Amino acid sequence: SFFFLSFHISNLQFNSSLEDPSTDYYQELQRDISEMFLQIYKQGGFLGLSNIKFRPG
Amino acid sequence: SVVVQLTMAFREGTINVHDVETQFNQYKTEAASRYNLTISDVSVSDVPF
Repeated sequence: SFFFLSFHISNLQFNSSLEDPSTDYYQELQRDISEMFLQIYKQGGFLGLSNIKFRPG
Repeated sequence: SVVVQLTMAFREGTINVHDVETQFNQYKTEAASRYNLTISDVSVSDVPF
């Protein structure tokens, strides 16, 4: 099955870098959050997650 | 704050939206200690694709 998930990271500022998928900071945050998800769901059932969308909150 | 939105894929089976959300919310304390991410406002839904 597929599941959409939205959450807030309350201790990071949204900034112009996170508006631009090509920046080092955007790519680093997307990578690190993706890694985190693989750790949360460290089972054979979890295949992966999509590209991440960042929005100002 | 930074809002994060994504979709997850699980192999067909018994895993449901409650399973997914509970596992994520239970990880909040580890997200803070391990990733220094303070996670809130968790919203999970079934989607067709």
